Amino acid sequence: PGLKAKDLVGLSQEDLQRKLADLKRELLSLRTMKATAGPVPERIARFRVCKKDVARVLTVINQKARDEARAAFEGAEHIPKTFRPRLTHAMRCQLTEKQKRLLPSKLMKRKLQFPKLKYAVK
Amino acid sequence: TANKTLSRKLRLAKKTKTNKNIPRWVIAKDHLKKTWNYKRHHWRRSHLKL
Amino acid sequence: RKIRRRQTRLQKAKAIFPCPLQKLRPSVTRCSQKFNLTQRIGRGFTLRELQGVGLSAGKARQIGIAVDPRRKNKSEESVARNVARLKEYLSKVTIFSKQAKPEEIQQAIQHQGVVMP
Amino acid sequence: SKGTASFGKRHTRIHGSCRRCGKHSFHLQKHECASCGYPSAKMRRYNWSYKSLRRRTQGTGSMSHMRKVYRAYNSGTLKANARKY
Amino acid sequence: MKLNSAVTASRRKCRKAYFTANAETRAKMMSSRLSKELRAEHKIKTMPIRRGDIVEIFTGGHKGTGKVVEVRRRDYKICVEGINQKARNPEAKPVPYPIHPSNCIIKELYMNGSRYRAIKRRQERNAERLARI
RNA sequence: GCACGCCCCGCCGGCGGAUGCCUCGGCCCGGGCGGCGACGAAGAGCGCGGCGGAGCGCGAGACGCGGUGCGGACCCGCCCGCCCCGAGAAGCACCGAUCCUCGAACGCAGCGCGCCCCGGCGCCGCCGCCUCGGCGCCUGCC
RNA sequence: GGCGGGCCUGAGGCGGCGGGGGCGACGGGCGGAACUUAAGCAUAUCAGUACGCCCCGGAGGAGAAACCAACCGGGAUUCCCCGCUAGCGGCGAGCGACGCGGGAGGAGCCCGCCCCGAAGGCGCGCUGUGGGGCCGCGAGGGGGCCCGAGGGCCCCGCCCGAGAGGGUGCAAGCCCCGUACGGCGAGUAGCGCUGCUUGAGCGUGCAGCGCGAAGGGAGGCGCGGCCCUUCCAAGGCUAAAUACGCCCCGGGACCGAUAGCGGACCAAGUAGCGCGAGCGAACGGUGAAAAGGACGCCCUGCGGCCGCUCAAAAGACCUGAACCCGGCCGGCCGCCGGCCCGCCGGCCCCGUCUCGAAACACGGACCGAGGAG
RNA sequence: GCAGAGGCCCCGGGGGCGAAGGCGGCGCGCAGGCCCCGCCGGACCGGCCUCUGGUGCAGAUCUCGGCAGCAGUAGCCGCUACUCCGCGCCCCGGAGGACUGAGGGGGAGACGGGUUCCGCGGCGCCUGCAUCUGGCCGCGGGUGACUCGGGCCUAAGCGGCGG
Repeated sequence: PGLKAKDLVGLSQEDLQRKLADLKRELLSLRTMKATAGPVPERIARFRVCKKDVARVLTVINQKARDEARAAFEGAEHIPKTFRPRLTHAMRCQLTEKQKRLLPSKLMKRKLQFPKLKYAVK
Repeated sequence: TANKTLSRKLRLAKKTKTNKNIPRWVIAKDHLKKTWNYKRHHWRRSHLKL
Repeated sequence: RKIRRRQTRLQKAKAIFPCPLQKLRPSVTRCSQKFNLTQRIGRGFTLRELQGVGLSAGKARQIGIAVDPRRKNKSEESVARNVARLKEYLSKVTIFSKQAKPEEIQQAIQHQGVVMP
Repeated sequence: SKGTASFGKRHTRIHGSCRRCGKHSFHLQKHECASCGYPSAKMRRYNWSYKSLRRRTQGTGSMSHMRKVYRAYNSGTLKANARKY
Repeated sequence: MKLNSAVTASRRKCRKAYFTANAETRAKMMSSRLSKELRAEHKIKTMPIRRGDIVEIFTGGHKGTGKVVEVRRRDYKICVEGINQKARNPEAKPVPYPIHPSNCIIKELYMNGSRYRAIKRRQERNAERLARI
């Protein structure tokens, strides 16, 4: 396996950018070694692992950034569209249940006047 | 053709890259039995983009 | 289709257990000379018929009685027969209050089919 | 003269690759995709050839977004809808 | 008869499900009866076969007792140590004769730790059933 | 005459793919569903696997990455990577991200060129807002 | 005159929010054929259809009577059953509703006007805001014979709330998976003329233009009068029953690889073809297990021979037909009849239209599959 | 006679002690056809009654697939042409003899193709004879710009414009 994501989460974003630079330079030298050693393939099971490793550092760097930014715009009108509830285009363009069930004042009085009654006939 | 466009050069490039036989190891891994790319093309007989 | 329509009726019956599925509808002489003597269910009781049983349009709708204000009574006999239907239904119907005691609602028994056919 | 000799004078590309549909159907003089319909906003879809509709239609490609959304509605999108509503 | 309509009796659907089953389904289908002693100790009739489980073949030719060196989930077959195709050349290294796991009884089980947890789960669900629900 | 060509007393060999038998596929008929998109759809092009052509699946975090709950030994070749009351293979279900170019396709073209601060830069509505035009209707001052 | 201010119209920029495009069905709105039928062909029919365009939604549209009727009357809409005839039509070919009656399903309302006015959704607004599914266990079979292998036989058992089904080396309730049993109201109405449309006929619905009300509309033959019965157009909302592809699930007196989708084949709308719109294939099956061919003999080598694995080569593959062809053996020969069997006798090439075909009439090299009440 | 459906086939129809199919030979039926035996084959198959139909082929310039006789036949007739020797191929090298003959069978661009380019190996395919050849097959490479061309300008034209 490679770098465990949980260990990376504990690191600060400065520590993680340093780790990412080291992993991208490592990938560059593995690509160099794969090109230079053209006649015989060596499997290079460090190459595959460090490709995944770079992704697992990038996932932790985005997760920390999205969570931090989300709290800057938490409880604010007009948050960025990335931080908006996912829904769908139709749902995001639809009346809320309160607005669907809004009744005119005279109709509302009539509903209250005559409540629904449980009744049984025999 | 010597004065090629970039877009055209890149579409033609993929055709050369994908004009490859099935790797022998892939036939062993997949137990393919049939052994020919078929999508392979020959410059004289093929009419790419025609 | 028969199974699907039945399932819909069974779910609706469960939603309002004590309340019967069908509203009380009036006895109407079938239209034309051909069907004059025979009677059939109509849309709703006229306001005059619901003035004879002493009800109001809103009150009748709560006891599950369909009301039609378009329906004009025509003959005096029509008012009397339908007023009698309302009197029979009002005695038959039982209105549960106190929010909902589970036992009284459980023993209510759903009516099935047209009420007062 | 009408055929073989005149076929010898064929050395030009009447059509080119379409940006929208990537077929050799963009006319280079008139600038219109015979199949894609580009430069039009709407796609060229005609009900006389149902075979043409079947060759390029929803589901021929990956349908990467729609597949995701359909599964989510069958999972936890419906709940997020009720929470918003 | 089958009263749940959702289960399919259609030969085509059932054959397809066997051929295309997921690896977790494949592993459950690849199960073998536990020996009398194992049934008494683990209180379960059969277990999914793994590697390291000594099995006795009780059915067709190539009947023998051995550990399972390999499991071919794609072929729904297992390889039992000792059970091999006859070799034309004594020098040639033996090729295993694949055995369906239904054709074997598990004399000994590789206990592991997850296997203790999975036997326990089945034993507890089996007991709720044996209490007549 | 013989050979040839016919016929076939049989006996074999060829060439073809018929006939049977099956069959992870069709085809009808019911249910269920009705869930796309400027928060970038459908579609398209180029990529991406240690060995990798096609198909699938992804998108420069690429034949995937994370989180949780399952599962519990494999991983179609060669590898190497696991292996173990947890240490975690295949598999499974959600959920969170990433997401090149084109495309309703959005600075302008379609692969070439700008403007501008550092946010960016398409169009049409709607509602406010700010700036200001009119010898439209007048008004006040000096 | 010149400047400031309001109001009224516009202009640029910013912010928030919406719009656009996709889907071979169902749905709404439009534009709109022709082949065809009429044994010709103009009206008609096809058909208020194909196709083109535009627009939604899970349904849509429709919808709470300016309704139907003529009664010992009903009562929004949609959908189903029945009447399929009332009518229409070169009254020709054809075409064509509806009200009753039986059902499914049921549910009602609002605005303008009108009164009060800013009490309001308050930068607006007095040209009137506001009120009146997941998860889970899961029963019971041995012995002999024999087989490459039982899931075969032959004796005996057992479990069935489970003898649906699939797999497993030959036909398995008991070998495996599962199955049965669980749990969490005005440019309007109308009218005049015109075009389109309907079954609607001196006008069914619509529309252009001209003219245009007030108590008005309808009652299936126009006009003028008088009644009568029934309703309120020129504004808006509305669930339910109803329709239906993609996809998902289940089933079938369905098809079985020239069939069934064009497409069962690890890569089909693929390979390939056409400048393009577009067109568009073929291709299933070794075996239980790859055990996919030991060894020796030879060959310059290629390759051959022995045999090997297997139950069997079943050797790039199941069975392996016909046509067609090579070896070897037997004859000299078409069909029908007679006989020991190569002689005698008879015999034109079928299908087909046709008065009449062996026809110098037409179709047919051959064989297999498919092929038409 | 064919294909499916509902029953039956007295201990619950016939089957790896050999199903269907194929091939040769009987027998039975006026005949459609059926039945048996041997051989190949290798897993399914019927008789009877009731039911259902995409139910029986010699023709259709029938569809699709194979394939015969013609037949080792017609042909392999342009662009002057090859020969000797050597690992000796139409490869290659040397030597003779030629030819295209500077609007070249010469050397380069535009377009169109799209790797055909080059080196190494190879002949299973193709090179209508052959191949040790090659544009063929496999493998590994290959196109470097301030000054050349695009880009840029406008032409014929085309798109855009409150509307």
